[PDB]
Amino acid sequence: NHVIFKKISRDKSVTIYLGKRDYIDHVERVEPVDGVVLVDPELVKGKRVYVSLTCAFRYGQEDIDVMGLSFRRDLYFSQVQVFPPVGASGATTRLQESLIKKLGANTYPFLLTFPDYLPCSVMLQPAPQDVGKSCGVDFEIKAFATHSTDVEEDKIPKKSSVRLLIRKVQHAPRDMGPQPRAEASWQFFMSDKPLRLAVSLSKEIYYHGEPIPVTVAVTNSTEKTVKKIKVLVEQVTNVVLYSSDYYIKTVAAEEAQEKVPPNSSLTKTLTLVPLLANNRERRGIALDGKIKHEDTNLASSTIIKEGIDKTVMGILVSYQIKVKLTVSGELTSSEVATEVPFRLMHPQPEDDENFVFEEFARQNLKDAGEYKEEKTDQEAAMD
Amino acid sequence: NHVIFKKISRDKSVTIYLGKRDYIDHVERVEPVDGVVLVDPELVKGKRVYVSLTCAFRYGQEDIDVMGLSFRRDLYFSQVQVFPPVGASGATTRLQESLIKKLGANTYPFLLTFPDYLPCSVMLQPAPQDVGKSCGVDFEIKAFATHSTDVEEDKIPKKSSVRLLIRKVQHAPRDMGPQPRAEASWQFFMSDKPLRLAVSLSKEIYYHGEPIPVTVAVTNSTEKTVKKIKVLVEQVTNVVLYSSDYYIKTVAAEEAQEKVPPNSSLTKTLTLVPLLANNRERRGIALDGKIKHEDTNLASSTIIKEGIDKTVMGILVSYQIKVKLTVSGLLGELTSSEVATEVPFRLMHPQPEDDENFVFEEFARQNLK
Amino acid sequence: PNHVIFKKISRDKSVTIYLGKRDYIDHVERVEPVDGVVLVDPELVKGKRVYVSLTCAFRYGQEDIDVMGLSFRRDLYFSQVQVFPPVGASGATTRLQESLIKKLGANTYPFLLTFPDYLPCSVMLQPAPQDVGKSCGVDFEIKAFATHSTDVEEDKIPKKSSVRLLIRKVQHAPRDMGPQPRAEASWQFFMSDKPLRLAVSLSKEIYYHGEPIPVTVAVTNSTEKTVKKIKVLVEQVTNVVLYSSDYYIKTVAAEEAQEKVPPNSSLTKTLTLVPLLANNRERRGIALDGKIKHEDTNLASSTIIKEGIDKTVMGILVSYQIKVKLTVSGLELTSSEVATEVPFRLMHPQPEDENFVFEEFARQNLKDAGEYKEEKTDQEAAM
Amino acid sequence: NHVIFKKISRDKSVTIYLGKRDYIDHVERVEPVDGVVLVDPELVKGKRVYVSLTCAFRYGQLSFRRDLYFSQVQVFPPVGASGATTRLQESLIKKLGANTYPFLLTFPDYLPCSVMLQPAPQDVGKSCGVDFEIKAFATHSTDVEEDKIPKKSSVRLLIRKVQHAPRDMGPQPRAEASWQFFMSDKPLRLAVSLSKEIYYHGEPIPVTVAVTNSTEKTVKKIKVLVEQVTNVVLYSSDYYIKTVAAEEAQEKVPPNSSLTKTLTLVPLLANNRERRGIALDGKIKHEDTNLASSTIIKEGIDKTVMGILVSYQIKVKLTVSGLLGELTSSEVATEVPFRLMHPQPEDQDENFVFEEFARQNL
Repeated sequence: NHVIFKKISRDKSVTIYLGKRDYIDHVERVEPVDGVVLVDPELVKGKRVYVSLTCAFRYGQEDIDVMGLSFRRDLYFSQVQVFPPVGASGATTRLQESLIKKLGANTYPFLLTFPDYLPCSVMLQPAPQDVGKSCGVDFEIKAFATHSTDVEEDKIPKKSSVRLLIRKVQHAPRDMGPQPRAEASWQFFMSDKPLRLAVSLSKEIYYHGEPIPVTVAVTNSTEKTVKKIKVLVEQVTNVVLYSSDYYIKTVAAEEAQEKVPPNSSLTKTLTLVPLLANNRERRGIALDGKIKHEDTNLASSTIIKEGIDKTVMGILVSYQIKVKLTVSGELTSSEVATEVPFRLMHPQPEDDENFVFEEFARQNLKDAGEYKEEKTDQEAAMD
Repeated sequence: NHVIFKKISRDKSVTIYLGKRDYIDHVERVEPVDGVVLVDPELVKGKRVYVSLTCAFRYGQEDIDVMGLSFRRDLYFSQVQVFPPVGASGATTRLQESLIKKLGANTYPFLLTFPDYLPCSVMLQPAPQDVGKSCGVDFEIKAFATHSTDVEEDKIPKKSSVRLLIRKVQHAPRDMGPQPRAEASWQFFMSDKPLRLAVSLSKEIYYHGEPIPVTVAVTNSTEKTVKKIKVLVEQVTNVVLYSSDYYIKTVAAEEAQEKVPPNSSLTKTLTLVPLLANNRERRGIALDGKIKHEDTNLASSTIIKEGIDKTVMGILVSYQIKVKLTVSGLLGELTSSEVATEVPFRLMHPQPEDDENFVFEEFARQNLK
Repeated sequence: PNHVIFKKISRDKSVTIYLGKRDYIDHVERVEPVDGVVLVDPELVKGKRVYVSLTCAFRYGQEDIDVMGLSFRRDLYFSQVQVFPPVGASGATTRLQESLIKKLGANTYPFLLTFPDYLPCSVMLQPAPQDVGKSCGVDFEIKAFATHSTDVEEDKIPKKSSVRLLIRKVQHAPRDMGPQPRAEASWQFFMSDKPLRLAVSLSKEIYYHGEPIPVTVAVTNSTEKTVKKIKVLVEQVTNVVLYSSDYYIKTVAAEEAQEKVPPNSSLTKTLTLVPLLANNRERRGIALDGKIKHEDTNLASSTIIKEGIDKTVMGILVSYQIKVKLTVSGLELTSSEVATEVPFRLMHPQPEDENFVFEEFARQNLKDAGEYKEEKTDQEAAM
Repeated sequence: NHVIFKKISRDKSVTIYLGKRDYIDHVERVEPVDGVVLVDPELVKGKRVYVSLTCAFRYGQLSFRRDLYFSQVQVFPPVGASGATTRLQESLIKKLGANTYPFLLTFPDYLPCSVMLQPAPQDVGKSCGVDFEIKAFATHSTDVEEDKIPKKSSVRLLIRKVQHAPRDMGPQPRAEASWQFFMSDKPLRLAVSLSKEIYYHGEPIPVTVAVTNSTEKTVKKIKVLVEQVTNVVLYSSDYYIKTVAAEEAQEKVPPNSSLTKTLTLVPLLANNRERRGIALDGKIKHEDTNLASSTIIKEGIDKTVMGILVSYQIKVKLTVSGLLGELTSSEVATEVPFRLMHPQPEDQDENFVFEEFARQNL
């Protein structure tokens, strides 16, 4: 059976049906949003129904007696008319054809395509120790009814509308070349004797939930002892619209038992799996969704297209392996550190249906840690 | 002259006298309810007379005491005995002492205090297009007689009782929050330029009937014209017991005559006065009383005390200034959203200040005309 | 008739530097090179090398009491020639060098350091109390210094054997510009659907420091409202574009008429403004071409970005605009203010198309500079 | 036993006794000078004996003197009660007998602490200092036209006013610096922290250094100095910056790597063979002489009446491969201020041992 996600307008006049909550960006192209709108023909007499796709970067959170301060930048806007029908969305998909057969004669198709110049779903709420405000890139599918005179007077009533926050999720391209090992080495001279650190990953692209085998090779020709080896996956977040906020957070860690004594060498392989489920604390890190939602993951690596200014991605997300070595003194000791970049995203994608309808409303997590509840949807009693 | 509000029981046995219909909550403290009960000593022979103060949230019906009411939650209950006389039977307040002198020997004082954890008078009856039901927080002063039977069942006849629906009205505290200020900017799709809106209010607390000067600064760096600047006072109502009803309603609105052309800025002050008398439709909005009553106003902002669960307020009322900008060729072309920002403020009654001659009057509130 | 030559001696008297000017002209097409000489005491430079460097650097940050120390430096250009022993590093001579060598004798060696085309001009500011942002600037340092055999190897080039001059790179207009359009704009402010028309026009686009700017203002009032007040300002806009995105906008000239434009009437008025540092006691919070304490210091010229140069390597962007504010009567205990900008450029005039007097390279202090934070004392102390 | 410092006038008529050579300034207040004067009653018949406290700045071998404070009390003939203020005075009067008179001279809050320097050969600038003189002297009159102050009837002690720490200290010193070298896309980042804002003379200073080298160049050397900065602010604007401690890390920082390291420095006069050209709290020849403590300027007091400003800073210098001569002619360095002073102070008839005031030579 195919799970179809539905949401009804407060006034029951407009219901939107979608095939998925999450649309795949696989670099080469992005999955379009094909769905249908069921109208109550009594409540849309003399009305037009449209569906818009909006991608917007936003910045700012409501604080108690702190100056209200928000920024919004629309990165994409598109709109088709769905009722009365005029085939604005062009030729149909199989999904639309089947949904129209299953739902009956008041069901009209819409298709909204994504262009190639957009980021994927990225948002964060700051942790207490972070300066910077809540920011994110939202993707809104909105079905709404207008009257003759309603667009003229900036009154498109909220009770006749229904908005879905879909995710644009980063998957790896269906064709990519075979994978170079991601490796580097450093020589740290200490009294002109080298401490050599090599760090090697099996490959450059890992999938969310995939173990990352980090091989660490310490050749210690110095008089000093490596007392401690820490290996982290760090997420680096650069906000590149409105405010140049910087976050760097550990999303996986192993701190080895190993010492490397003078005039000796040690090779060690640690497996790390960078996962949002690794910390109770879901604030201060780039997510692909809300802290409170169960289906929310770490944000994928930003993929900037040739000729696209990085600033229109809104939030840059990158991942790195950090290796920190604690080297003995005496009476106090030094730490050297190095990074190896890698990219984290979802796997390569794949190549008359029976339908089960379900609320487009993501399940909450039992335990999300501390978060700030955002502004409640203002689609309440407004007349 | 001091106006004293009286109501007599159907059976004439019990009369309650109150100094006011409305008791002041000024955050720091709440005015107690000091009054007296006049008994007919013939009709209360062998009887006990009490006065109760009840605060209750109700949902589904207009009063707390209605047949098959969907939901009642008691927020506070207190009761004192007035007859037979308790101890000294002496007055606590000057008002009681004077009323007892004016009314004679069958007059007994009562004092019922309010605690600090209660909401103020809030109720709404829905408008036709609203889905939720009537709900409210009522404050009942009830004087009633009990008597014994031979079968060991005490009786509280309705004919020996008298109930007054008093208001608990929110007056301002000693202090207020910082000057409310909001800054919002939008970059439209295919624009390189921001539309900037700054909003400030003169202060954080306004009084019912007080003009709110909303100062608006539009910096329009875009190619587009701001065709309209609308300033609203929105009342936000959250029912937080029984049913999660949500109302946002315009209780005042002003449309600037000025447009803001491309590559220009406009600073302007619009004055709004959120008032129940402004709104033909008195349903679908949080009031401090019944629609039919003349003395009824907009509900004051809820003030939640530290450590008190918001749910025992029953109905949360807040106010905000909404400034909405209509931008030429935007809606339908480059967005399907509003261009708007909100600034919270609080609306309540003024701060309070720091042998009398009596005129008696039926407690019943005057109807509107 | 005399040429004034600027000299400075090293603390140890081993090296003296002579320059033709304190200020070198950027006229967009080309930049005046720095031609001077170094007089050495041949006793004190026995077995030594003497070099002269030209450094252009953007710097950010000021010394604050109990506030975390936080500095950024970016070198935008570095060049160095050897001046002693002579090797003709600076190439063939100028007339000035030849004459100075004749006047000063046999221990006098020439240097020539050229400027490239991709640099900003002298721009710096110290913030005013109400400004957030720290001290920042673009400095041009000419430094003559002596090294021993082993001195560059060990990062010890002794300060007592060195001498640094902070020269200015001053923006002049180019010699042969095409004829100039008027800088003009007009706005229609609808008020109850009746137009208030404001036209603002300058005689040309480029004005010289000290040149009167004739601002013509034309108010056509077809509204029911009265223009109560007209303010005309020259505003300096400063954008820091390295390290921190600081923003300054300051009035550097102003005329406010009380004289009114009633309903159904129109008024043209021509005001002269002269944007000058001399207009305010307060020299902080504005882009200068030099230190607050120095008398020869002026307002910074308009930044001139060359095609294909990233604006960020200019360090501090300085622009000028005419601001017109109209106070328009309302319905009322207050009225509305509309404001508009017309950009123009401010720089020094086009350039023109010996007997020597020596003088300390040390700019004269101003009698009254207002409040400033004195910078860290020059580092020419007993080391 | 309590060591009491004494000095007798040439003519043996006046002996001054002090509890200490060094009086504590702990910012909140300054220890008063409580002592006694023993007179030979035969040699002071018809005479008056006074004790003065003088603070003066001097410059030259005298090129310039500026008096910063003067106070004087009468000790003989006895003033009023003639009773002790302090337990020390009361006990000294009991131990020394009936010709012993107490004096108390207070310090105000607006004075510097003991600071002086003699220049090194490489320095221009002359000897200068702030001296504190306790002087007991006799006046007398053989003739109505004048009183006379014979030098043979006087005795002067050069006391130190030593800076001890207050109740509080500033926030943890931290500096961050970054450099983009000409033609490098990539920053060299240096973070420096100290454990705290006030260190005591002889106390190890742990300087934590974090070098983030995102450049293609190697940091070949990390040098950490304690620099003493001296500004003479009366008569002549002499400026001294001198290294009073230095430590060179063994570690290089290669391209595209970071190193966090703590170097421990102890700024001490005993580190420097050369004791000239640096602000001391006393004479070079004296054993008890230390580095001058940080000047502490009080709100509302003009820094010029401190005479000599002394400050301390940590300098961290990074030597970068293929830089000096090729891409810069400048040093790569940052500074972190801190304050250096003596520890916070603490809060049956005592047993006394008398000793010549004169400080022991090295």
